[PDB]
Amino acid sequence: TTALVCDNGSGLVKAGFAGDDAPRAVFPSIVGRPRHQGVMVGMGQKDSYVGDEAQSKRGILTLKYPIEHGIITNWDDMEKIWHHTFYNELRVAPEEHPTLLTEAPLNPKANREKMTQIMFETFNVPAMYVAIQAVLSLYASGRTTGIVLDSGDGVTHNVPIYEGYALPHAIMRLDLAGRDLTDYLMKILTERGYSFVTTAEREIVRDIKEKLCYVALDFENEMATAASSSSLEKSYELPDGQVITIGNERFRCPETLFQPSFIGMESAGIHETTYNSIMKCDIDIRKDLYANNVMSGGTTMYPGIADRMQKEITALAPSTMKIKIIAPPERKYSVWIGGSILASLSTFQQMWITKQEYDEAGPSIVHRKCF
Amino acid sequence: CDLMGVDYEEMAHWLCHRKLATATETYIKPISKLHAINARDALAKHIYANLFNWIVDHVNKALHSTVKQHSF
Ligand SMILES: C/C1=C\[C@H](C)C[C@H](C)OC(=O)C[C@H](c2ccc(O)cc2)NC(=O)[C@@H](Cc2c(Br)[nH]c3ccccc23)N(C)C(=O)[C@H](C)NC(=O)[C@@H](C)C1
Ligand SMILES: Nc1ncnc2c1ncn2[C@@H]1O[C@H](COP(=O)(O)OP(=O)(O)O)[C@@H](O)[C@H]1O
Ligand SMILES: [Mg+2]
Repeated sequence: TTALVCDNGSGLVKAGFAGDDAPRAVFPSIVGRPRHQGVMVGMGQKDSYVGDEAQSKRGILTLKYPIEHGIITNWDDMEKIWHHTFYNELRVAPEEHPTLLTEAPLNPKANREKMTQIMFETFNVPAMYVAIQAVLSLYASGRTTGIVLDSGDGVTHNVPIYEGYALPHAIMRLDLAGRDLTDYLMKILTERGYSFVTTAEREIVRDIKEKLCYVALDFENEMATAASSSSLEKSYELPDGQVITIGNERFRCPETLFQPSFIGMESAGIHETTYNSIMKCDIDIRKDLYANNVMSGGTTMYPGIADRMQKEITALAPSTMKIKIIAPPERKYSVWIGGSILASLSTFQQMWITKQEYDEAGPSIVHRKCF
Repeated sequence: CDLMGVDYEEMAHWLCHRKLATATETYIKPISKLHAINARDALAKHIYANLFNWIVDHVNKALHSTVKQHSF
């Protein structure tokens, strides 16, 4: 029986069968409730919506994300999203299939305990495992050595790996995010006179960030260029058909990843945390980490983030030592593709947590087996 | 491409890339020279295996006869 492979996050849910080439169900991970008084009678009013439904209705709804910063922060909505994933959107009963679940490293243990408890008790999944996102990115990109940098909505984290061994002391985690880039985009957009207050407006800001932002190769030169000229300035069409024009700001937004001081944090940007993570590795491997940098997750999709990273690391790293950045176009899905590869492997079939082992040991078993 | 009829640009493009697609989006992805060679050899093996199955289907077309087979 093909195991399910499910990758949760803040932002999109990605789920599908192991051994597939690409995920079968992808939908933004939102639970929505109506906030207006239903006037019509016999409408079929519904307690709450999940996924694409909550996106379509969203003008009527309060949208709540049940995962902030890779932590599940209300378990009822998350359990609704799993219910929708197995029954509505894959249409396959969980009692048939092992399941593989995905988490950001250095999360609280209770998140794994509750997630396994809900899988065994509430869905009766015959076996389950929890993988690290960064590890799975290496399976997807076809390597056994490298420093992974993976940034989605919520968590950003670097995990160095060398010939299949992690280096826990060198793991870095940061809470820069697609989401904090979105809140920064709203707060800067206010400058030009446009105010996006409600959550359904935030979804518009998110779509502006996807379509129009790009990482400036050199920041101050493009700031001067945008001050001098309209040529950089580009415009977008809100759902109601009004147009808005956004300028230098569209490059200003994704640089905060490089300079968190804009949003107000002090911890250095993803380039300098990548370098500092390599430096926390022992001196013999470092050449191979510089030879492989693997990007993952949607927040690394910005045009020019690969070249800006390669340049700024090369500026940090000793001049002889070859720096390479590996940004595959698929990388938004590569954590799922890696989970598919892993779940397909025959050796892994040994390594599932089984329901009997859960009944014997209780939900704490996950810490013992998984990592 | 001349022998097969397929247009040169399409073979030259597809031999050096593969296509992923989710239902909503599709990515054209480059592949290593080793993977290109493995794919070319897999295409040759697949053509030959189907040509063999076809020639056997025609031999069967000559060998069959219409009366219903009671036992063999
Ligand atoms: C359709 C949208 C925007 C607009 C109608 C699109 C047009 C195109 O924007 C403009 O350029 C016009 C104008 C404007 C006025 C003077 C000016 O020197 C520059 C711009 N600014 C406005 O009408 C502001 C004024 C404002 C309120 Br109150 N508090 C705010 C807090 C911060 C900033 C500004 C404001 N305003 C009412 C809005 O944004 C409303 C709330 N916005 C929306 O519903 C969303 C869905 C986007
Ligand atoms: N092409 C793109 N450019 C910039 N940001 C993007 C792009 N595509 C998606 N994003 C943003 O990245 C985040 C989703 O990241 P992703 O890793 O897919 O989420 P998850 O952590 O759930 O897998 C969202 O903030 C989304 O708006
Ligand atoms: Mg992710």
